[PDB]
Amino acid sequence: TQLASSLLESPSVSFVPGKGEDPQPTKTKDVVRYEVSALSLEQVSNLRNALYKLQNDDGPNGYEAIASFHGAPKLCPENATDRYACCTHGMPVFPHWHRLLTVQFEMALRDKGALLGIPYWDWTRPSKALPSLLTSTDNNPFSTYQIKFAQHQVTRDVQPGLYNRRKQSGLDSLFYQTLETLEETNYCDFEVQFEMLHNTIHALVGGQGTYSMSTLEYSAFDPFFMIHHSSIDRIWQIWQTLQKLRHRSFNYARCALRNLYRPLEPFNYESKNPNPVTRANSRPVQIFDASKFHYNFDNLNLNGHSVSEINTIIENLRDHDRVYAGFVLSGIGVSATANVKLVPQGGDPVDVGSFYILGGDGEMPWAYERVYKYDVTDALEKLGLNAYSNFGFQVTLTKYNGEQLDASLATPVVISRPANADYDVLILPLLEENKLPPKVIVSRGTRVRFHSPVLNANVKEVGSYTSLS
Amino acid sequence: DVLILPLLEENKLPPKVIVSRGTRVRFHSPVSSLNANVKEVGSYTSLSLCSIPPGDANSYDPDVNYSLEPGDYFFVSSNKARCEQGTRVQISIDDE
Amino acid sequence: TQLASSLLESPSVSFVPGKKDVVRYEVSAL
Amino acid sequence: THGMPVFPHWHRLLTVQFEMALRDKGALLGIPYWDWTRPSKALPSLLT
Amino acid sequence: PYGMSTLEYSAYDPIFFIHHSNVDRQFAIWQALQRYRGLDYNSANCNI
Amino acid sequence: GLNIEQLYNLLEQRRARERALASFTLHGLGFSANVRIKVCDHDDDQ
Repeated sequence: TQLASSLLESPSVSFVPGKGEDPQPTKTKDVVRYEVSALSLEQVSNLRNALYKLQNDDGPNGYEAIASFHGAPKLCPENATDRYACCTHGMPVFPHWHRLLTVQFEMALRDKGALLGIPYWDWTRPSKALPSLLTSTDNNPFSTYQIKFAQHQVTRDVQPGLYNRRKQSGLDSLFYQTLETLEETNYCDFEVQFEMLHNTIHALVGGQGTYSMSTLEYSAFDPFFMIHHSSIDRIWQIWQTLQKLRHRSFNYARCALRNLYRPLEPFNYESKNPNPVTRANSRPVQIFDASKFHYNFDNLNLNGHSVSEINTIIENLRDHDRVYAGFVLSGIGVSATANVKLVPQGGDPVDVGSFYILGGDGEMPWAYERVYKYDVTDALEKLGLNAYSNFGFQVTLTKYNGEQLDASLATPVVISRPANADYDVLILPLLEENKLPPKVIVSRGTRVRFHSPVLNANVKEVGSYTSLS
Repeated sequence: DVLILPLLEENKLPPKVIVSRGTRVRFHSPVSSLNANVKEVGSYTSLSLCSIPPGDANSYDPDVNYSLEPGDYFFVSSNKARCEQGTRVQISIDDE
Repeated sequence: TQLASSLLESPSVSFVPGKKDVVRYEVSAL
Repeated sequence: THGMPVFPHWHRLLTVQFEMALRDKGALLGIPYWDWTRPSKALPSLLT
Repeated sequence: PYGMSTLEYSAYDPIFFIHHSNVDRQFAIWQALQRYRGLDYNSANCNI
Repeated sequence: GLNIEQLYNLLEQRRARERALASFTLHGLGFSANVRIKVCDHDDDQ
């Protein structure tokens, strides 16, 4: 049908001459995070002021009140017959709890008055010493705090190896292994090694003294401890932004379905959670976004190496085929460490590296179904033997206090990265020792193989766990 | 439907059960003196080690109805002797 | 006379940016 | 003096002259004051 | 008359779905445009 | 009031600052003299 022209008004003519503005609103009222060694007098004094008055505060949102949720004195749960720890460990929903802790700390800082967010320190770059802002002794509150609860002083045992770090594979060991974690294209399979690396240097900087952050009870009351998790958040977010352009989702995960749909605790409590933001942001589905959180970084480059450098070095290292080991770990209830030593095929032992675990007495028991990948092949190409070789491991386990322990761990497994192939290969050894872990989850399309000394006992998929009985 | 497991002193029940859609879970006690709590762990290593979690967190009271979300629970009785007894009952909730 | 209000639609809102005498204090707030 | 009604006046005078003494050493405030009945746990950190 | 030309019945055909997905992509690229231009995208000063 | 370590920390924290410098190549004209320097907007073209 046609319509009467009175329904639309006659147009108008405009003429813009060719070339050869609008303002800038939204001053971005979000606190921002800078590198620790890129600051000046005004903001360093502001951070010192914020720290001193948060220490001095004894209110519901004081330093002790906000840090009691992590290490001590086990105010978890709300008014029960017995108390455990609210600390979330061993579970792939780990980062959310620490992220909410950090945002609550930043809200406390903003309430105090500091306009600049928490600083972050990078350990990937070589460092001869820890930053002067925290190593200073001329009345520096960052150095140490005297706990009111336990009535003790926190010791500091920095491992000297963090300065003369061994250069494994022509690179820093720590940077190399964090790159090997970043190479993972699957969310939870990445974040398990991610949390492992979170755990690693905790014992390194804790050292030996009991009154140190190495144990979880004394961990929760140090500025370095509370900036470590900010750095962890930074590395998590940069991994997110690297992975989001490789055509692979990051939030969605079927490996930890059950745990994503519970309010975070004790942040869900009303008794001692004054902040409405972290009161109402208990849902892990909505934790991921940061626009509602109002905090952001400035630069994401690491070691002078931008996103493309990692995006190419991933395949640069996948071109060189290499085999690696894998352990399986479970909670023990105390922070400790382990050192692994080789037993090669008719050869002398070769030292490669170590192991580190953070735990507490009030921990909620957990387990790691996913294997932890580790790099034991430096000695392998040192000895020149083939990757598909046969050997053994030995473990020396010791708590950070420096005494022998008894909670041993299961036998290793072997996983190799085929050249030019995205998948890995998982080989299970069939021997006379039943030290292998019971159940394992496997990444997508990973090659499967079975090794035997000959003892050619095959295996059958029975189809039921009841077939065990 | 509802499945009711009494707090039996010994467990002859098959270790694993795969429930159907709409099947609530209830715990019972053959003797009224055996009304103790029952624990949950959620991992096979905890199944084979019986590490008792502190507090009442992840624990169910007998003679109480429960609806459980889709998941696999490796239920163990709160008793430490039940660890060696072997009351590891795996339950897989059906959500179709 | 108070005329109608439908002949005028809803006003919109917009924003544009731009270009001795000692007093002793507590030790807590020090 | 203790136990006599001159206790508060004399102690006020003592506080004033201590403030005057502290004035000598380049400060801006006097003797800090605080409430022990305020909800807290123990003495402030700078004391210990 | 019962096609997708009419606004109400359009949403039934998945062609509407495809079209809206594509126009959403070609709108969201404007966010990257503003990213490069250094302008403001997270807020709109119109009809708040 | 600054000791060796104090002036040290000052020097490392100062090395990171970003500055605008005037570089001078002077020689002396046989008499003491001073130079006053001013900055203006980059308008090289009322």
